[PDB]
Amino acid sequence: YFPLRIYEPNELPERSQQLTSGDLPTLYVFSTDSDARLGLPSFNPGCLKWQTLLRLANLDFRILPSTNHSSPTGSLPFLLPPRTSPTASPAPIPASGLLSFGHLDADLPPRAQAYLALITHSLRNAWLCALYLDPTHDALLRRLYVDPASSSRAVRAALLHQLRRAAAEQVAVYRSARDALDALASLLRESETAWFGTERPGSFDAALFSYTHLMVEYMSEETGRVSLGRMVKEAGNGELAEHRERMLGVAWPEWDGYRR
Amino acid sequence: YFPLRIYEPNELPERSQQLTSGDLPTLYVFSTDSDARLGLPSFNPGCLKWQTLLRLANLDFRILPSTNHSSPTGSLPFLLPPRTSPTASPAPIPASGLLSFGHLDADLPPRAQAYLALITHSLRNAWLCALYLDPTHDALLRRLYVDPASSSRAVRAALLHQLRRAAAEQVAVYRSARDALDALASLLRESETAWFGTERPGSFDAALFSYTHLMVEYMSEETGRVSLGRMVKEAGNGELAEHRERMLGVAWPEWDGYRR
Amino acid sequence: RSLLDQIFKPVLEDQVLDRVGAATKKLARFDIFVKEKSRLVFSAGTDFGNAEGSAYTNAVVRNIFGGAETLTVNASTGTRTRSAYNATFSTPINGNPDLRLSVEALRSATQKPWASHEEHLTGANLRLAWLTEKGDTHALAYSSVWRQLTGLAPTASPTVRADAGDSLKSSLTHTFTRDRRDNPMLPQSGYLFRSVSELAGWGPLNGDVSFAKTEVEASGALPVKSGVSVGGGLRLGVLYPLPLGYSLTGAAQPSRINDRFQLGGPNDVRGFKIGGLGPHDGVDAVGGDVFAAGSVNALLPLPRTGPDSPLRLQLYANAGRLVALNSKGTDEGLAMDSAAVFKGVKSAVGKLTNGIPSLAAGVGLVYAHPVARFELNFSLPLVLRRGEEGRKGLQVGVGISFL
Amino acid sequence: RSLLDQIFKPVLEDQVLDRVGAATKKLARFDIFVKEKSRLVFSAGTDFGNAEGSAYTNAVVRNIFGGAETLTVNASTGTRTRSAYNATFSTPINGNPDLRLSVEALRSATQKPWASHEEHLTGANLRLAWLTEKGDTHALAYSSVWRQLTGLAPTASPTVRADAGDSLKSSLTHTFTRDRRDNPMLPQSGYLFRSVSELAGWGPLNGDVSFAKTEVEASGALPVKSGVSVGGGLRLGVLYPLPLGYSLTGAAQPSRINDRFQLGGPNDVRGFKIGGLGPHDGVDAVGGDVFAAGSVNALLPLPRTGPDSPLRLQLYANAGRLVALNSKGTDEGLAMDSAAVFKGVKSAVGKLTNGIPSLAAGVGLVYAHPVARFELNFSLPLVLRRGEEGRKGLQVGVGISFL
Repeated sequence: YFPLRIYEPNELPERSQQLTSGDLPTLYVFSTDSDARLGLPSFNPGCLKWQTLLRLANLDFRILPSTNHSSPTGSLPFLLPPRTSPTASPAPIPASGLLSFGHLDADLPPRAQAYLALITHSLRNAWLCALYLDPTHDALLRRLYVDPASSSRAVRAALLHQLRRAAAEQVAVYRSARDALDALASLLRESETAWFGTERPGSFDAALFSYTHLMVEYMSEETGRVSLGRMVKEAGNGELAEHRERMLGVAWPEWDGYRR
Repeated sequence: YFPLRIYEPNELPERSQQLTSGDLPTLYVFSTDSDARLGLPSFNPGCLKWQTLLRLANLDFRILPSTNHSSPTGSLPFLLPPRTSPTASPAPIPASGLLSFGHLDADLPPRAQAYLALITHSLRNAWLCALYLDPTHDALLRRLYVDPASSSRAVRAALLHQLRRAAAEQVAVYRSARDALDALASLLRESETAWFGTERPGSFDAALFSYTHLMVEYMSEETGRVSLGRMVKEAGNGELAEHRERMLGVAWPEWDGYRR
Repeated sequence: RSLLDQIFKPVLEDQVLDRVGAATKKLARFDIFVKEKSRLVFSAGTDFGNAEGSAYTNAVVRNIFGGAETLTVNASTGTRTRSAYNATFSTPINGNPDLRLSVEALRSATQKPWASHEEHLTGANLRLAWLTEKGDTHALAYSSVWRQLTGLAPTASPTVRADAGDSLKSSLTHTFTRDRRDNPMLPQSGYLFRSVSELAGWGPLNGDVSFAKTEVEASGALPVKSGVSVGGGLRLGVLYPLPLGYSLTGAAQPSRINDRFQLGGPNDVRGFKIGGLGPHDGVDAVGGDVFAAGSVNALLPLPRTGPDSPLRLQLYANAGRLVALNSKGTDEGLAMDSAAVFKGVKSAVGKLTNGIPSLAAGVGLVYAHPVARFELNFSLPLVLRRGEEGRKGLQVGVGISFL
Repeated sequence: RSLLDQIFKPVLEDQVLDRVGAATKKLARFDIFVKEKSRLVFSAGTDFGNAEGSAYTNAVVRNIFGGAETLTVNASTGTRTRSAYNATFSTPINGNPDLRLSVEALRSATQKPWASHEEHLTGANLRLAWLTEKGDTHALAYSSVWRQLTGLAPTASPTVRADAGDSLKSSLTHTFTRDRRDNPMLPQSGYLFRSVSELAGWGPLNGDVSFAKTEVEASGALPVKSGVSVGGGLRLGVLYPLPLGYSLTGAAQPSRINDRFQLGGPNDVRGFKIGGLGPHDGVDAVGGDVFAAGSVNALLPLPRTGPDSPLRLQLYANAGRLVALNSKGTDEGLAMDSAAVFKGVKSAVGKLTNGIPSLAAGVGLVYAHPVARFELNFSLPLVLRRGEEGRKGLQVGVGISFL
């Protein structure tokens, strides 16, 4: 009742002035700032899925790397709407509501419901072991999840461990991934519609591209136990290889740089 | 300022009406109520000393048994002056001020100062061991210090123990008492004044009567290690025996009942 | 399982009927809560480092076989001997959580400033906390204690210097309660009643002391929702000595200072020192045998605010008269035959009738917290018997039982 | 023995002269007190019995070799990870109790409601608490910490959702004090001065963040024994970013929300929410870089009573202006060269000069306890910049530092 004057709210600091103002919705993903400027796909599959989904929906946005603590839930890939009032912002959108913000999330025959459990529950594991557990790939995990975290060797050993432990319990398995990529290769050789039954790729093709792509880019290192980079291109007659290239001509029809 | 009326203070209860009103000063000692009516000597020497002193000073009073918690200091034998106002009483007198309340407490030659350390420090011990430690005298200690305490065999075992422990640490020794009573017997055979140098018995004769008497009454049980009841009457030519009888003709010249 | 089966079957054996609420109350009575209540607790506030270790401790065990409970406390301070036995135990009896039982072996040093001494209890007891269905509670007890007095540090009295020994006091109480009160701390429209009648030493109940203490109570309230809430209060009490062996006539040793009523303080009769209104001996407050009490109250509600948060006003006018038992009759150390002691109390109750007893008066500010009751009164004692130590300032009162 | 011999000999080597009082003060400074101070202490408030053990702990060790001391705390609650490292250490250095030293390895969860997140410190530091003879204190530090933000539970902001990573911040402070104050809690006629200037990441001091925070202070008092005791107060502050490697020109990454000043609350500027007067983002209080402060005070003494017990009145008129550092200049993610950031603060200080900053006003009731200072004020914020969350009711203030 008493406060006498009102004096033009006080001009948020330089960090938030530069980062989170924007004009378009700024999706948060796991990425390196080198790719942020170019909108290139993420390196974590659980987020590249949603990113490929959105960019299929022809919605434009800007990717912006974050750190998985900054999220309304535990999981990262949440979208933020633009800034409408320079001192007050809208609410976040978790991963569950991006495709709310048709044919993408549609009911499929139970067969198509079945194979998706293969990818979510078997291919996901072979990824963790080949990345977070196999010591030969202690190099690539470093350049992705700890190297841009804090940059102080006293700290990096803490996060690098916190990941490997909290990821080991969540999962030998290499064989279960071997035949799985021969299964899907058969599911593709019987569709004849350039996708898994539908003319426009839906939520299943994007869920598979989430793994067929990363394992090609970051796991094709030839040095037994042939790395998953070759299994993806050798399963069947290479129908998983060509699928991505036919997929990576719709989501990002203007970018080159795949194939290692 | 406000309290309107004043109404005749409220008539102290029956216990204190019967016990602690009195007319004469009521000295507190260790005793049994059977002797309280007759003013007979106490059974604890550390109090019989002061009692014999006072009754030598020709001061009249009434003995009254107590329990050694009721005392301004730890030690019991304190005297209480009479009641002058039925609701307010004077202050107690500890053991240090009774003979303040001439020849009794007078400076003696250092020789007489020497032997008194014998009695206070050697005869005192032989008393404790022969009473509080020797199991043959577990009967007499019972009838004195625990039997009139609470009269419940669940309790008596507690006090009886609390005494023996707190008395054992304060002190074999039987020999040191043997020759000591031959020492004093010589100190008496050289005085020729019926006392230890003085015509009227002073603080030394009363300090010795404190032990020469009790050990005769309560320790003359014949069943080696002849009890102290015989040592007192056999030391020298019995000059400690006759001394008490010559002493017990001044303090209580009208009572019979000594000699067991 | 049977613990709950025996109470489920009477419900299962029978428009619609709602008999399950009583079952829910039965379940809640067990103090075992349908999710959980807890498991054991603990603490050791263990100081150290000097002549004092101070050796704190605590423990709770909220279950052993299904419904039995325990406890423990300790302070082996190194200055006080110990409080090392304050352990309890609890168990329902053959079916219901009402007919509780218990065992405790207490040991403490109940310091008493008003009578300048201390007490050293080392006893053990045994309860039976039957709660009748209508709200009426009951109980029993059998508490053989030790009850030593050893704190006579300053000039105390030539009275509290006659009671320094020991005792047993194998009592057997019988509590009671008829609680219709609407709020346990703030009596607005409820009711109350009590009785604590114990028989200390007689016949089979052995020991040294011997009496039969009979304390009664009452209360009231009547709001004439204006929380006017007129008050009330009343108490009584009698300490009748008794012989020691299986009889009613014969010897009778009069009361001690351990077994006598003390009537005063911020919790019983506002407007007096923590111990007042007694057969005082100089500065020290010796209790009396027979006594009564009283009160009237107002408990005004804060006007122009309504029956809001518990805080209210208070306008009391207490009373009190704690006589002692003299004999002054048939004038043997301490041995009054049944004929004499009877004609003592019969006359030591006449002093209760005659005379305007005492009358405190004042105002206060009640704060009826859920677990306690804060008062912060201000009183002015009108009538007095000489040497009762009235008080006039701020009368800070805290506790659970008031008048 | 030599510990005291080295200070006895300068006294022994010399009507009468009284040079021993300084020796007594030296002895008292050791915190080792001539009878004793103490030996070790302890506690374990160890709960148990559920998904939480709560694992309290404590410890003190008031001597090891003669003057060295330690400490320890812990709460392994089972819900929070732990606070299991809060251990310290102390020791004089080569002769005197002034030039103290220390080591600590803290770990805590400094919860922040005003900015809806939390912090997880896991650092260790190293002090040097030189106390000059005249009363002027000094210090240093080197505190490599970890400083994680993970509490973004509710809708916080799109600002506090850009600062959720980690940091090192290998700082090096330098405290100060010139305390001439007559009563540490109640400034009546004394004085004050401070400085907390730290250099966070630069050259040898490595890590990720890089700045040089420079907080100043002042105070006053002047009773014109009428305890009129006119008041005073003033503060400042600057957060200047810096490059990362052994230079002064080049890259400079701007401030985070972990290193910025927050100006408000019952302890700094009365009359505002615990965090106010900032570059606010909706509901969440983001701190600003440059700021200033102020105050005036009255501290009236209770009239017709005199300079009695510490309690006094209080009539304050605060101020405050916490701007943030914008650039709006030479328009590379976050990399401002030295030329730009300089012309930023140089202009981001002009916003401090212009405009009536803010002006609280009210009355209060000080209670200058020996160890603390209770306020219980009541204020009314006159001037405001939109969205600063003024407050008007009862302004409950407690602590040691006020204005």
